[PDB]
Amino acid sequence: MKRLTYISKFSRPLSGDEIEAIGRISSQKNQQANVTGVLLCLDGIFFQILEGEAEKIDRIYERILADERHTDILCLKSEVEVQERMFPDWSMQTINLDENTDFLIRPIKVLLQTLTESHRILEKYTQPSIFKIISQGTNPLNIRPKAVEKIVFFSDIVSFSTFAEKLPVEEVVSVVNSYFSVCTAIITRQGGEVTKFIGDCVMAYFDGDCADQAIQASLDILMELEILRNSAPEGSPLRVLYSGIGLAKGKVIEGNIGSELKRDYTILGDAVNVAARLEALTRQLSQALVFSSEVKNSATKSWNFIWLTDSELKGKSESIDIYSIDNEMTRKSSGGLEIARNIGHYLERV
Amino acid sequence: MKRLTYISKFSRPLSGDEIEAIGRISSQKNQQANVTGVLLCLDGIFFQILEGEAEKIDRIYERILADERHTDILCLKSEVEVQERMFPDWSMQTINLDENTDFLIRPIKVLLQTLTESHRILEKYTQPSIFKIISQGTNPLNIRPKAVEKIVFFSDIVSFSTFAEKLPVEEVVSVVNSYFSVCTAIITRQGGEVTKFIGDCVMAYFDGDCADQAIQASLDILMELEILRNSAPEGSPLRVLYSGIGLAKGKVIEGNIGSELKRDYTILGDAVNVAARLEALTRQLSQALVFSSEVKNSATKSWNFIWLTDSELKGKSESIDIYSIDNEMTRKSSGGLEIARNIGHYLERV
Ligand SMILES: Cc1cc2nc3c(=O)[nH]c(=O)nc-3n(C[C@H](O)[C@H](O)[C@H](O)COP(=O)(O)O)c2cc1C
Ligand SMILES: Cc1cc2nc3c(=O)[nH]c(=O)nc-3n(C[C@H](O)[C@H](O)[C@H](O)COP(=O)(O)O)c2cc1C
Repeated sequence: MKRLTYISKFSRPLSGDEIEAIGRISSQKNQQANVTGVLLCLDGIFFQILEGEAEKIDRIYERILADERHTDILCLKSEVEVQERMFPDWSMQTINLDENTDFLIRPIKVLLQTLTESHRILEKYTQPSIFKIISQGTNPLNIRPKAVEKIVFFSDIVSFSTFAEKLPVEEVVSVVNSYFSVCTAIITRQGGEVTKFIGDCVMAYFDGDCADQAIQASLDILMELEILRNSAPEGSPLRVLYSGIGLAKGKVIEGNIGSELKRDYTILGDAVNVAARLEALTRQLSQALVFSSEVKNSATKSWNFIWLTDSELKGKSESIDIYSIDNEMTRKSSGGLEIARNIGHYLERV
Repeated sequence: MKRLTYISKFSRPLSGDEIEAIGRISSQKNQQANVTGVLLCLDGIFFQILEGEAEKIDRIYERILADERHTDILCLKSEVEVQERMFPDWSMQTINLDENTDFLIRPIKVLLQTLTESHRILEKYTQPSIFKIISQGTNPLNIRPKAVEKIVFFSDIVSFSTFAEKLPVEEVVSVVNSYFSVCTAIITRQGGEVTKFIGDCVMAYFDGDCADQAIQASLDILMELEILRNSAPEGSPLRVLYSGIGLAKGKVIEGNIGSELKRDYTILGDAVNVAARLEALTRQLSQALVFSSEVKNSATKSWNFIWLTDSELKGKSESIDIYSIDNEMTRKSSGGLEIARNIGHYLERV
């Protein structure tokens, strides 16, 4: 069996009437599916626990997920090896704690609410990989480190120091956050994971066999930034926001890395260094996207690869052959590196 | 008034008897101080809410903090402008939910527990700065970005690539985590903040007027690693664990930086780049600790500064004068960079 626990926020106000109706109808379909559980509500927050066959639960939650009456849906716990149910008598019991006024339920009310709003704060500071792991039914703290092949992605803002010199601090942060939101959205939809931000740089990774997705994500980021630049208001700093991107492939260690009190679930490896160093060369090479021979050969799609150079760095005392893709978008983005060499004037008249 | 909410874990088993005794005696002192609230317990977890004068509350919580019967104490919320109390009739009401068996309290029990263990997971993945901010009575998500002077700290493991090449993945992660735990402990006690790990590198910062603390932290890290090396088992990879450290000083932006769904509270600025580039030069300069002219002059203590070189990088088209400190510990640590050039043999026979 599978028991699932999630929380969510009302998309819009709901009345006790509407709440019960959701419950009453939940209880119905749940009876029909031998799934049981409890649904609570407290000041515009839903808490629900469901249990039943993995097959069934997954489909219910697929509908619950697509329901527009709540949002910010977060699975706190997925137990995918349950052999006994916790709420056998309740197909779907509803407990509206707002309406409740009981002696002991009152202090617990103020507790749940404080606990929930604190959890919601921590969520905003938490790697996306962690919640994914949790929803796969795994406690991320118990994952042991492993060697794995990854494609590593590194990208940063071209001439970022000029932004930081010229703009008000609120503007600088707005620009970086816009950049990060664009990269993160595209990378995530393409099956990758954004694992760290450092300065104005994004570090991300894809499964080792997913070079075509790494490359497509990268091209989509360039395309999206192009839309963002040419759609931005007159005088906006966004009109001169350009990216450089570097991709590398290698065996890295994945796992919980950090101090006692603070860890990240992330990767450690030479491919990370190589990706970052490739990305640094975007300027010298006048190419907005640059990647290693290994990424190129590992890709299966018929991209228009162009060989750029043979270069060195580090370490293994070896020269690495460096590629890009030749198309209208990469040419426009690569011309963008030139444009971004002199944006100080533009930026200081905002 | 000030209302405080925290959670904590039993250090060791406590009985309902012991729990009530804590309550009964809490209620007493709380009556004597016009402070009110509620204390709940549920499967080895304490939840407490206290309210009263900031003066009083802070001292109670100072004792609660120093009490060995619970641990992992975490303030979820501090409201430092309260004008009305939530539990006027209760100097300290105790609600043992373990003992409770009420109809509605049961599903709420399983909820609190799930919510709490999920929060505890997120805590391990959360920057230390966030909890500090929360305990200062501030929602970190509402902090606006600001320009501030900081001393930036950057450090990494010397010849880390050799560790990763030669050791089992569990060993590699153990070594990095030991390193990170040493740096984090010392930096935090010296008033600094560890804000990011990237690869085997630590990035941290101190208030702009705290150069002497940045420098002392750095020297303490070197000393601690020396203890760690010479105390390590025979054949241990820890025996050849050495660090390089770079410090820079500058105006940076502090604030919430990231994508929509994932941000860090951290800093953005040229001083970050300079610190990282100084640290990279530790190898070339054969000095384990290197810092900028600005850090040197900003320090007030009578350190034994040694001038090292005049070097360049980036950007502002300027040469920066680079310093270290000459004493037995930095000499031993700097010889350590040489030792660490050839640890492949040692490491592969573990
Ligand atoms: C808080 C909340 C809890 C819900 N719980 C359930 C549930 O337990 N089971 C269920 O089938 N639908 C539940 N739903 C609603 C589903 O998203 C969806 O409306 C319904 O299951 C689909 O019905 P259909 O057969 O018309 O597609 C819930 C909705 C909300 C807002
Ligand atoms: C869960 C828990 C809750 C506590 N709550 C209070 C409290 O509300 N007020 C208080 O004075 N001490 C509280 N204490 C205990 C204090 O840490 C400490 O034992 C006591 O306040 C100091 O008493 P003293 O005057 O002998 O130093 C609590 C301890 C625990 C474990």
